[PDB]
Amino acid sequence: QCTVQVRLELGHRAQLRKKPTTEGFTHDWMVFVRGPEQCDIQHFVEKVVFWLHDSFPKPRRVCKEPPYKVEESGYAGFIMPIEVHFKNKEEPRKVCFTYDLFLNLEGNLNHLRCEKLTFNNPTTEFRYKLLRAGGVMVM
Amino acid sequence: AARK
Repeated sequence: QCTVQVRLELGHRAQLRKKPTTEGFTHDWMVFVRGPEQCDIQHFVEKVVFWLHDSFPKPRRVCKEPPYKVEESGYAGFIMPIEVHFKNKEEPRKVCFTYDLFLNLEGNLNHLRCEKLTFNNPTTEFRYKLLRAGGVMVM
Repeated sequence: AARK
């Protein structure tokens, strides 16, 4: 028996444009999923799916390799499902987050959300992937 | 803050 814990960071930044875009978009924002502190999550992460509001074109954005991030311009905040799929050949194959992509009016915004995943009795190949990315076997 |  064996249990592994590994950390992901979800974040975004948002800046109020000095000049809005032609469509009237007031902000530049960027959303990402990364490993903390030098850790590389590509070892166990197969792809990240960012589901953008359907006002955006091709709202289902996919990154299959780092950096796992979406850069965009818009005018309001919105709820953004985020799927992180794993390099696993058994369940669980993905985790889903509900991310609040919010913009403020005062100008500069940075947000960071620290998530912790636990995998119970992973295969030994997947376990190696987890640890190479900064994971932790536990009680 | 604006929302959609």
